[PDB]
Amino acid sequence: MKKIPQISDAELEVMKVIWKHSSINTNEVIKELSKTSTWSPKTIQTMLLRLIKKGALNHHKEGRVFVYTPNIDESDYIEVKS
DNA sequence: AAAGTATTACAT
DNA sequence: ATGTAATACTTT
Repeated sequence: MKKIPQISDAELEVMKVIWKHSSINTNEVIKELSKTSTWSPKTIQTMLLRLIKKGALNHHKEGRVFVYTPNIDESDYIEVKS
């Protein structure tokens, strides 16, 4: 069992907010990420979109509005030792 | 239509 | 994967 998405500083930071919530919808994601980190609504989206494109996260259009669901669970950033 | 929340593309 | 941008759908 290894890490699928390549984690970084900005990569992990957003995951934390998604994991804080059960899953997350763009308003909760942006609303949180914008207050915590610099990143504007534009800036925020790459960490979501590219991750999804490469398999880190997965989006789903749920009944009301959409939910971004963590496509990773076992890994959830494998911080290797020096 | 406005405001808010969702969705994907382009450039780096 | 990261930063930045554009556009659509949903609810009000």
